[PDB]
Amino acid sequence: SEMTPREIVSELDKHIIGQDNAKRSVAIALRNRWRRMQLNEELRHEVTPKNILMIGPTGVGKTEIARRLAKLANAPFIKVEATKFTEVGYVGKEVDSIIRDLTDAAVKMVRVQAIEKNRYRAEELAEERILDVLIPPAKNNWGQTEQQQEPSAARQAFRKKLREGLKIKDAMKLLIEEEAAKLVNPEELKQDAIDAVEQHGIVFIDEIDKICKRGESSGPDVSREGVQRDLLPLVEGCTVSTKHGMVKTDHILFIASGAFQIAKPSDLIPELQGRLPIRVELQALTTSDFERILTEPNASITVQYKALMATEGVNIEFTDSGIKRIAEAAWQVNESTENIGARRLHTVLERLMEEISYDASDLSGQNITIDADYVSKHLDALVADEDLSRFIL
Amino acid sequence: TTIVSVRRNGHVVIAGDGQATLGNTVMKGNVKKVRRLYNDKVIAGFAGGTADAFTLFELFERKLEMHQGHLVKAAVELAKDWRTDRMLRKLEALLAVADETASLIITGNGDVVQPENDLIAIGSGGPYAQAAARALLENTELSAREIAEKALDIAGDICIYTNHFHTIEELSY
Repeated sequence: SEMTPREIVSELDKHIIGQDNAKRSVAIALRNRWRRMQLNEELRHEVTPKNILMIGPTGVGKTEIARRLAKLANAPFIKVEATKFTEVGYVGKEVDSIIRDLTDAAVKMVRVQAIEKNRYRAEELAEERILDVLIPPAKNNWGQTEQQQEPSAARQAFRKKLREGLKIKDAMKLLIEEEAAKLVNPEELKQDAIDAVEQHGIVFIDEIDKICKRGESSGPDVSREGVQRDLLPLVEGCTVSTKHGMVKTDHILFIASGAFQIAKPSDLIPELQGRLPIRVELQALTTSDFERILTEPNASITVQYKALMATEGVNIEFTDSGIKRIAEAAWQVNESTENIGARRLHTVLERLMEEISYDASDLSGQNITIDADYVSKHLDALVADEDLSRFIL
Repeated sequence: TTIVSVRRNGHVVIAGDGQATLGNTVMKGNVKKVRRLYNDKVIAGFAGGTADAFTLFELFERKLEMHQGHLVKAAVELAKDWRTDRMLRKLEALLAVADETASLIITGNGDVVQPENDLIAIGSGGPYAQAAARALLENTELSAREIAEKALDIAGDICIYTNHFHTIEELSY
């Protein structure tokens, strides 16, 4: 009982501005995994993941989308740079590491995921180990069967007196790291992860375009295309040797991403083109786009900053003109120097807030207001001095 | 072309013409050969590739970056990578940069030279500019700009490869 595409897109909208097509795309991928489980044994083998290739400029949403998708599916996720492997012509590393690295992270998850879904029970039983070294009326019976039976009486007021109140606390934590372990099953835990990898794995391959042709030279194209060749089995369906078991890449979902300014998806090796059935483009972000990014996402950077500052007992407020001013800056720098997409926001927002971020603890209890005035005072000069821009922003 | 740098009292200028030639015909007539660099704290001129300059001026402005701003050292380091890297070694151009401190000339040969009276006159018209520049500086109270300009004009009338389109930059201190 998974979410529908529109449902998936929605959730994605909660974190990413624009890039609707990419969302619908990455959304159909997810839905199809549900769709597949709903078929007969025969078909379940024939239907493979509809791998996607995102086409677009830097920092405009590609990775975030893939990352949020995985999160939403609670699927193990892993990002990987394609060119990493062209290096293998010296030493580099082998592609199988992708599934291996994926599994390791797929484990770190199943672990933290299961251990956390236990740290509460272990603490309660923990006190039942401490509330046992303070009143031990164990065994069967002791007094009455009804009224006198319940031994809680003094014990109850005893545990409460301890909870809110060697060393109990020092003792419990020790019991926590003794009961929790004494409750985990590392056998199925090892296979738990594998099943994940195999049924919900999401591999993100960045720089796919950097692995393409170009009348460049024999040597380089040979190194590049090789990474493509080495990728085939992963994407066509094979078995990988995992430090924790054997994994079948057969249903892992692959989301490749490329600029394709220099190279075209048609330069990709034929076998690969076949296994990247979905093509989607992402647009460059607009100043307007920026303004939304700064605030709309539900854990937007601006929200984070406000929160971080609250920590210090300082109330921050972003004026609309302030936000607009921040956005323009990022855009201005990106156009005057090098366009790095939304990333520019973080640098700008961060330089802008330095003075406060430092003085924060001292303005404890104040009401600071970052309005268009403030912004301009702090960023205009820098934004203008190009050379200074390439260093500070 | 003709670039003319002069330094009188609290100012120092770099003026040049805008003629671009090819063979025996004028390619362009308003080429901007002088510009400002390093937060407009440095003024410079170039004789050559309208783009080679672009690459050079930048790296130069990259030296003034993490070298405090010592014009001289920055120039010494610039010419050093210019005389080295194939990339840089490829491009040809005469570099003339001044600043509050002192003005100087950089070349592909990895040469950092500074004329006697911080008077620079590079390009096919350099000599003519110099002769006129000195005559004035010698027998006149005219400003750093008035000489570099009048000097540049004079060159422009003698030199078949330089015109009267000017691009002047100045520095006061």
